[PDB]
Amino acid sequence: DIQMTQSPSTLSASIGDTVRISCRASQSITGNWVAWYQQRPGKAPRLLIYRGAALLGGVPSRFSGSAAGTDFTLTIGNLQAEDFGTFYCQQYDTYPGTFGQGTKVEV
Amino acid sequence: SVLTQPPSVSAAPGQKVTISCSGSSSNIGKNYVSWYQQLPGAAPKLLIFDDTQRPSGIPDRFSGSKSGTSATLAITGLQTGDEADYYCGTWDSSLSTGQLFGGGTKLTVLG
Amino acid sequence: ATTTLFCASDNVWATHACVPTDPNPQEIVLGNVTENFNMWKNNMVEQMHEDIISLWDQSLKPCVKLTPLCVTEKMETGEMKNCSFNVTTSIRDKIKKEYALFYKLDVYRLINCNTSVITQACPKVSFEPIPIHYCAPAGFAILKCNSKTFNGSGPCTNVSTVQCTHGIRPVVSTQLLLNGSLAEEEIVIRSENITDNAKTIIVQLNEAVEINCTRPNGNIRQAHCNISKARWNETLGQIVAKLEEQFPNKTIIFNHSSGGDPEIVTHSFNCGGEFFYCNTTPLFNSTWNNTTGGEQNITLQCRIKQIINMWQGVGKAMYAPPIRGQIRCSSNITGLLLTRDGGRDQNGTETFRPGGGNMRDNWRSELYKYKVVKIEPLGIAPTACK
Amino acid sequence: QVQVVQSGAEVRKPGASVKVSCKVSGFTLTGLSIHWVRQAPGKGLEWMGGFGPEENEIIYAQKFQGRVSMTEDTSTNTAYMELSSLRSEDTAVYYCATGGNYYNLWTGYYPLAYWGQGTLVTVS
Amino acid sequence: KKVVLGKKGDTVELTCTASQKKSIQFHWKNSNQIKILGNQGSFLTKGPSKLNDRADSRRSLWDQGNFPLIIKNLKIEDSDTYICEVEDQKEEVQLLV
Amino acid sequence: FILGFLGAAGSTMGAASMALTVQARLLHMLQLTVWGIKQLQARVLAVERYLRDQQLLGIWGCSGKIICCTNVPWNDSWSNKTINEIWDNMTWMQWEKEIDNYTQHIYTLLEVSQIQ
Amino acid sequence: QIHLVQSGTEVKKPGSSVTVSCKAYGVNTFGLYAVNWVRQAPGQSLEYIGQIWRWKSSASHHFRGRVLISAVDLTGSSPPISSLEIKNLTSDDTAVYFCTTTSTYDKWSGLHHDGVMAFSSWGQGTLISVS
Ligand SMILES: *[C@@H]1O[C@H](CO)[C@@H](O[C@@H]2O[C@H](CO)[C@@H](O[C@@H]3O[C@H](CO[C@H]4O[C@H](CO[C@H]5O[C@H](CO)[C@@H](O)[C@H](O)[C@@H]5O)[C@@H](O)[C@H](O[C@H]5O[C@H](CO)[C@@H](O)[C@H](O)[C@@H]5O)[C@@H]4O)[C@@H](O)[C@H](O[C@H]4O[C@H](CO)[C@@H](O)[C@H](O)[C@@H]4O[C@H]4O[C@H](CO)[C@@H](O)[C@H](O)[C@@H]4O[C@H]4O[C@H](CO)[C@@H](O)[C@H](O)[C@@H]4O)[C@@H]3O)[C@H](O)[C@H]2NC(C)=O)[C@H](O)[C@H]1NC(C)=O
Ligand SMILES: *[C@@H]1O[C@H](CO)[C@@H](O[C@@H]2O[C@H](CO)[C@@H](O[C@@H]3O[C@H](CO)[C@@H](O)[C@H](O[C@H]4O[C@H](CO)[C@@H](O)[C@H](O)[C@@H]4O[C@H]4O[C@H](CO)[C@@H](O)[C@H](O)[C@@H]4O)[C@@H]3O)[C@H](O)[C@H]2NC(C)=O)[C@H](O)[C@H]1NC(C)=O
Ligand SMILES: *[C@@H]1O[C@H](CO)[C@@H](O[C@@H]2O[C@H](CO)[C@@H](O[C@@H]3O[C@H](CO[C@H]4O[C@H](CO)[C@@H](O)[C@H](O)[C@@H]4O)[C@@H](O)[C@H](O[C@H]4O[C@H](CO)[C@@H](O)[C@H](O)[C@@H]4O)[C@@H]3O)[C@H](O)[C@H]2NC(C)=O)[C@H](O)[C@H]1NC(C)=O
Ligand SMILES: *[C@@H]1O[C@H](CO)[C@@H](O[C@@H]2O[C@H](CO)[C@@H](O[C@@H]3O[C@H](CO)[C@@H](O)[C@H](O)[C@@H]3O)[C@H](O)[C@H]2NC(C)=O)[C@H](O)[C@H]1NC(C)=O
Ligand SMILES: *[C@@H]1O[C@H](CO)[C@@H](O[C@@H]2O[C@H](CO)[C@@H](O)[C@H](O)[C@H]2NC(C)=O)[C@H](O)[C@H]1NC(C)=O
Ligand SMILES: *[C@@H]1O[C@H](CO)[C@@H](O[C@@H]2O[C@H](CO)[C@@H](O)[C@H](O)[C@H]2NC(C)=O)[C@H](O)[C@H]1NC(C)=O
Ligand SMILES: *[C@@H]1O[C@H](CO)[C@@H](O[C@@H]2O[C@H](CO)[C@@H](O)[C@H](O)[C@H]2NC(C)=O)[C@H](O)[C@H]1NC(C)=O
Ligand SMILES: *[C@@H]1O[C@H](CO)[C@@H](O[C@@H]2O[C@H](CO)[C@@H](O)[C@H](O)[C@H]2NC(C)=O)[C@H](O)[C@H]1NC(C)=O
Ligand SMILES: *[C@@H]1O[C@H](CO)[C@@H](O[C@@H]2O[C@H](CO)[C@@H](O)[C@H](O)[C@H]2NC(C)=O)[C@H](O)[C@H]1NC(C)=O
Ligand SMILES: *[C@@H]1O[C@H](CO)[C@@H](O)[C@H](O)[C@H]1NC(C)=O
Ligand SMILES: *[C@@H]1O[C@H](CO)[C@@H](O)[C@H](O)[C@H]1NC(C)=O
Ligand SMILES: *[C@@H]1O[C@H](CO)[C@@H](O)[C@H](O)[C@H]1NC(C)=O
Ligand SMILES: *[C@@H]1O[C@H](CO)[C@@H](O)[C@H](O)[C@H]1NC(C)=O
Ligand SMILES: *[C@@H]1O[C@H](CO)[C@@H](O)[C@H](O)[C@H]1NC(C)=O
Ligand SMILES: *[C@@H]1O[C@H](CO)[C@@H](O)[C@H](O)[C@H]1NC(C)=O
Ligand SMILES: *[C@@H]1O[C@H](CO)[C@@H](O)[C@H](O)[C@H]1NC(C)=O
Ligand SMILES: *[C@@H]1O[C@H](CO)[C@@H](O)[C@H](O)[C@H]1NC(C)=O
Ligand SMILES: *[C@@H]1O[C@H](CO)[C@@H](O)[C@H](O)[C@H]1NC(C)=O
Repeated sequence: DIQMTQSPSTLSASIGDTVRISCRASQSITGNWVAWYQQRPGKAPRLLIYRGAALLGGVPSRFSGSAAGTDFTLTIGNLQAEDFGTFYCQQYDTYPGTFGQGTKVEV
Repeated sequence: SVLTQPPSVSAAPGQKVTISCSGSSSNIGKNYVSWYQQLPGAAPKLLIFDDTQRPSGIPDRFSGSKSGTSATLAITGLQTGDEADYYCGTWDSSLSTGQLFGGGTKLTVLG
Repeated sequence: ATTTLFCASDNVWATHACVPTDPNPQEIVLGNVTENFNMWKNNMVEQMHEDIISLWDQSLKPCVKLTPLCVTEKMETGEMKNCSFNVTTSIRDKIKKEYALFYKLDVYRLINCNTSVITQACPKVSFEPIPIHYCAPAGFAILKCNSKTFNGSGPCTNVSTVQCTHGIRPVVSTQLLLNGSLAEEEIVIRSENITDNAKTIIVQLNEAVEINCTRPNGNIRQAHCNISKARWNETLGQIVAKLEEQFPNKTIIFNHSSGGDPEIVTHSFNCGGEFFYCNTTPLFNSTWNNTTGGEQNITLQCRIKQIINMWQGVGKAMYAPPIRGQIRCSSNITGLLLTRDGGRDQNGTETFRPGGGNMRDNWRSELYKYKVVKIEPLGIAPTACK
Repeated sequence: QVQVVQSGAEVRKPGASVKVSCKVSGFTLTGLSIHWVRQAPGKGLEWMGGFGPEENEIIYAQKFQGRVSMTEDTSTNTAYMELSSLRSEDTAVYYCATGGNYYNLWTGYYPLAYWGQGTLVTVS
Repeated sequence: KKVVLGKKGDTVELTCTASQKKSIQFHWKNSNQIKILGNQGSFLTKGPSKLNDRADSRRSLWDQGNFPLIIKNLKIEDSDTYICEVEDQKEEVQLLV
Repeated sequence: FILGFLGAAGSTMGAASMALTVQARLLHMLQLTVWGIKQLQARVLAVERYLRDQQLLGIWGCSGKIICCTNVPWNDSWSNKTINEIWDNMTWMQWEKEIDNYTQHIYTLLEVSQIQ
Repeated sequence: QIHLVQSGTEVKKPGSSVTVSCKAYGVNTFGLYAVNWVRQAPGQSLEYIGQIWRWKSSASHHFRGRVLISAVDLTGSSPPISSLEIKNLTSDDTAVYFCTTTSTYDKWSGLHHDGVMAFSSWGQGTLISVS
């Protein structure tokens, strides 16, 4: 496949942080075939962001991201009390892709 | 198709009196009831339409209502001014074909 | 992208609005493409619906049009919001302050409605639905499936490309489809959503069943249809055969339209300037385990009514006084607009009453394959180059 | 304000016809807005004809099967009720009754806001 | 998620709302998935139910997006939840005695 | 004559170029004036759309040419792929699914190199 | 809206088979929608399993032959239901299973790249353990 690596694997953050999470790729993903997922403990790991720079309608307007060839940046803006989620980054370039490792945020 | 209403209506003039129009579900238990006023000899007019709405001449002197399968009309206390005939009138939605009118109301006062 | 798409094939509307024919055939067969087709989310439907609105208020003008006029008489007193705003009671100008403070609508926000009545002319205008080849504008394409078991949704592999559509005729008909195009291989059953029992199941036939309404006498406004029995038994048999080999797995029961406004209870169609409302009870009786009503010459008593409910908008309309002579209205029964009343646990059976009344649904059967697509001929490739 | 004025008094024979006119002044005529109601002296009102939720018939109330005809001329703003074959209790009072300009769209149950004066047809 | 009470026999009102101002196709249902009404373009059906005659909808509000429902001759046999579907608004209104 | 721009869709890109070469080498009453002018209106509209895209190519120095060699080098993040997969493993659908934000940026850079 | 709901939560003996059922409310059909399958070890990262893109059932290539998928279109009283056939129950297939849906409708969405997809909505998962 094409190996992904989420970093940093664990951080902690106060309420109202701009948490910037990188997700490295072994190859260079041109076309930005990466997605960002959120999973809270016990529930369904819903999708946050498809194609790197496109926000889903059901996700609020506080999440974003960008591309750096082999790196991909997820950005929380104005971290609220409900978005304390273990994050994931899918590469969906080649068949089949794999996900990240996690970022279990605390305070 | 029948619209049973009491013919003889006699009471003291001035004490808010009521009469009903009784029918069936295809006649009155489905739709609006229109109270018509006919002077004894003159051409008729209407009193109350859609059970709450009134034309410019009447409005505040009477009160009409729809209670299940029977209507209700009441005078708010006049004397000998609207002592006349009244007729409940509605359309029949069954193929008992059309618009119907009440039998007879003889509203008179004590005098 | 979705655009305005013009008309037509071969003295009021089509002279002013439409173009002449094209020397068909004009098709381009594509190879290893798989274009995703959905019929129930098309935007050729609304353009065509408004286009037939543009037809029948210029070709068959009613003498009087009685339309709603629901307005928010003087004053814009409702304002942004709140409560304690009056208006109405005695005539239309007495007081009646209302209490709210969030709003929800009076007579959400308020509207006092009205009835605009309009009188239009009335020449005794003839009518005939001409075929309308809907031709795509410059720099656009109309994609088209070819498989005969096409369920509307799903992907089609044999995708062709036309420049302009096939023969389409403006036939408004509740309760039944008239003068439609049939299927090549076999009958098809659809929905927008099966198990939802509220979307108009369209059935499109492969046997060109015919229908004959005529006006004989001794009465002025009496007419009747005749349909061939033992064509109708075969048609209902293969319809219930399809519905039992796919979706149930239950017992069948047919019935008539169970009430409402009477343009759905009767098979309604316009023909020659006459609005036939024909009774459609004896057609629907095929209570059939899968294994007294005039059994050969089945007669549909049919009234001519001329104070009609508009399908065009909401409201009624009155036309010219009726005709004196006799009118032939031979047509093709091509489909069915059926609904369900799914249930109920003891049954076991399913009551399968018909529906209809939408006229956009009667275009989704003739806007059957088609999808509007926009070409873009510009591409960028990294070659050597020299 | 609309005024409705009926025809004059008209004396006929048993088996004749009657054409009651109805002048309307105050709005423009539709083709539905006028019902026709008979009253006999000695009993209540009775609906001769008018329109409702069946979508052509100015409906004839189950005793007018071959002798009545009701046609409404919208250009002259005048209605014209006709009744032939006058019988023993066709000696009554006619009324050209009319609903006003209020929420009409549906025309099944709308009542009769405006009225004539009452014409008298006697059978001698 | 509303609860409305009418005693017996009288009229009662239920509302869907729609913010499109077109009189689009919509439907009312009971709790056990039997229809009561249905728009078909700009017409009116009724539901093959125990409420064929007594169910009613005022029509002129449909252009405004106001989708009403008037039920008449209420009694004990109407105490169940009625549900809009217009586009997705699967509401739940309830009637009681 | 713009109908057959898409007959080689689904196939790969070099076969589509050969198909482009092949398909380009291969091609008294009021009723008279009513059914006559709409043909001319469709002809003039097709001619003006074709000429519109002709000057749209002409601003890049590509007027008339189906295949023209422009002068803008890469960014290496614009589909760093070997030429064999470029011309034999991917159709047009994958690639105009892949680089749209990049094709806006290529539009800008081709204009900037076209003026100088 | 999509309110994708699976069946109940089980526990298994080794060396057997199981069909996991995922019901799909709010779905037109599996022609415009594709069903992808994910698993999750209790304490690891998520793991792809399979696809029903355009009715072509296939698991992945590191995981062939054991677990293969079927799918049922909406029929009469049934919503569309995707079912998952798992053979040869080992000790470390103990996991929470997930079914997903995606929109196949337009080509130019970006949620799909020739059957390699981002996952639009999500079920609730079923845990399978080993006694
Ligand atoms: C409008 O029209 C379009 C087109 O006209 C419609 O599209 C059609 O829709 C129908 C839906 O009814 C589709 O049928 C289903 O197809 C899927 C896909 O099947 C593919 O994958 C299977 C995988 O098999 C694996 O193993 C085999 C070896 O065993 C291996 O060879 C294979 O590679 C793979 O590894 C294949 O079996 C299958 O092959 C089929 O196609 C061949 C042609 O290519 C043909 O020659 C074969 O004979 C075979 O038929 C294909 O590659 C199927 O999964 C599905 O099958 C289920 O449903 C049918 C009927 O419902 C039933 O008979 C089957 O047994 C199976 O049912 C199981 O799954 C159900 C899921 O709901 C489950 O509920 C059942 O209980 C049952 O489960 C039992 O068995 C499983 C193991 O299978 C076990 O785990 C359980 O515990 C239990 O014991 C249907 O066949 C059409 O394919 C599709 N056509 C097209 C062109 O798209 C569209 O739907 C229409 N729309 C509307 C609204 O009407
Ligand atoms: C489905 O498609 C079929 C096929 O097109 C449609 O069937 C056609 O229906 C139309 C109208 O129903 C019909 O046209 C009539 O044909 C008659 C016989 O050929 C003509 O005699 C008739 O002309 C008369 O009517 C016109 C309108 O009033 C007049 O302008 C004309 O001068 C004629 O009027 C004289 O005759 C009548 C006869 O009673 C008399 O009352 C008048 O006073 C006057 O003396 C029409 O041209 C087509 O012929 C039908 N086509 C076929 C092949 O049968 C069908 O209608 C479609 N279904 C739907 C629902 O639209
Ligand atoms: C085609 O037509 C079918 C007809 O059935 C539609 O199916 C309905 O779809 C809706 C939503 O799409 C379903 O509503 C949802 O049901 C979920 C499952 O609960 C049902 O099942 C359990 C167990 O089987 C029952 O105990 C329960 O009573 C339900 O019957 C619920 O989980 C959902 O609730 C969640 O969302 C709502 C908001 O909608 C929240 O308020 C809740 O708190 C909760 O978070 C939801 O209610 C409905 O159940 C389906 N019908 C049937 C009969 O099952 C398709 O949607 C339709 N598709 C299209 C494309 O038109
Ligand atoms: C076809 O539709 C008609 C209505 O258009 C259905 O008729 C109605 O059927 C119901 C159920 O049988 C009747 O309700 C109840 O019937 C029982 C029968 O024992 C009776 O005891 C009750 O008093 C009550 O009437 C309803 O009356 C009846 N209405 C009419 C006008 O006939 C008919 O059932 C449908 N066809 C099929 C096969 O279901
Ligand atoms: C380039 O930027 C565009 C923004 O126009 C991105 O493409 C679209 O992003 C929007 C989000 O606002 C989505 O709704 C659209 O679906 C996207 N377009 C398509 C065709 O899918 C795009 O993601 C960016 N590309 C990068 C950063 O590589
Ligand atoms: C795909 O569709 C085309 C039509 O667009 C089919 O071509 C027709 O085939 C029949 C019989 O084979 C001929 O009678 C027609 O003249 C053909 N029409 C055209 C325009 O070529 C084609 O057969 C279909 N192919 C498949 C595999 O379904
Ligand atoms: C269409 O014809 C049928 C056949 O009579 C009518 O349906 C009912 O039929 C039964 C006999 O099974 C009669 O007892 C009823 O009187 C008929 N009418 C009703 C209202 O139940 C049906 O009414 C006719 N429809 C129209 C619009 O005329
Ligand atoms: C249905 O009824 C019509 C009218 O009775 C039948 O049509 C007749 O067919 C005979 C056959 O020789 C002709 O002679 C008549 O002139 C036809 N009359 C009309 C008005 O068309 C028709 O055949 C009947 N259908 C069936 C199946 O018997
Ligand atoms: C617009 O609507 C208003 C309010 O309904 C109409 O004013 C009158 O409203 C009262 C309410 O009881 C009716 O009784 C009157 O009949 C209505 N007017 C008349 C003259 O009939 C107002 O007339 C409407 N304007 C129209 C119809 O154009
Ligand atoms: C489609 O692909 C098949 C094999 O994959 C090939 O034989 C055929 O020529 C192709 N057709 C086109 C139009 O590319
Ligand atoms: C309907 O009329 C056509 C015209 O002649 C005839 O061919 C057909 O057999 C008729 N159908 C029936 C059922 O009478
Ligand atoms: C239809 O024909 C079959 C014979 O194939 C017969 O058994 C059945 O009773 C017929 N049904 C009707 C409704 O005529
Ligand atoms: C199909 O329907 C029949 C009758 O409704 C029923 O007996 C049978 O079990 C059904 N088949 C399945 C697989 O449910
Ligand atoms: C079936 O419908 C026909 C009308 O075509 C009617 O004459 C017959 O009595 C019905 N049969 C039953 C069993 O209801
Ligand atoms: C259909 O056949 C079954 C027996 O297989 C029987 O129980 C049922 O009553 C039959 N249907 C009808 C409507 O009689
Ligand atoms: C329709 O069928 C009836 C019954 O046979 C017949 O009397 C009538 O003439 C037919 N009408 C036509 C136009 O075929
Ligand atoms: C009705 O269908 C038959 C079946 O071939 C056809 O010959 C006839 O022309 C059709 N009638 C029309 C299109 O008016
Ligand atoms: C991708 O780009 C890097 C540097 O930009 C280059 O070294 C590498 O060879 C490229 N990949 C291929 C397959 O040429």
